[PDB]
Amino acid sequence: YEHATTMPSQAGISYNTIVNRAGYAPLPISITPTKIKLIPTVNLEYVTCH
Amino acid sequence: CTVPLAPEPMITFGFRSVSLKLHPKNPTYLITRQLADEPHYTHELISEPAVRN
Amino acid sequence: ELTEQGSATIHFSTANIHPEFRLQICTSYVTCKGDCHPPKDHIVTHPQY
Repeated sequence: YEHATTMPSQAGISYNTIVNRAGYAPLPISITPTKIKLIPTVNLEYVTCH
Repeated sequence: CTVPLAPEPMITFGFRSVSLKLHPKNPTYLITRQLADEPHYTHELISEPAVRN
Repeated sequence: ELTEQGSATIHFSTANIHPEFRLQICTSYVTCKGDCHPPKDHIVTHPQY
């Protein structure tokens, strides 16, 4: 059963929802994001010092 | 006599449709027919991986 | 089987999206009214009831 939703990009806060199939019992879905990284593609050119 | 046994087909369901992924080890007949007054049967020899809708 | 003041549960099968039928129970007719919903499977492995 294809179910699409949307979650805000904010850590710590639990995000709750359910899935209502039209003649069955509602299926609850919970997603709590903990740590959301962002890792760029990093390319060393040179180092320097004294 | 001991006869071989083909791999399990991978059946995907749709609205009034059945798809079949078929990976045979050695050549294998797929024989289908409808359970109505016109059976429309299909006797085919499948030797390669093939999808049949 | 009927008790004195209990409630009897039956199972039925339908094609109706708004089924409504008179249920005969041994003398009398009771009206059963509701709204059915589409099932979850496209292709099943038993014939139609």
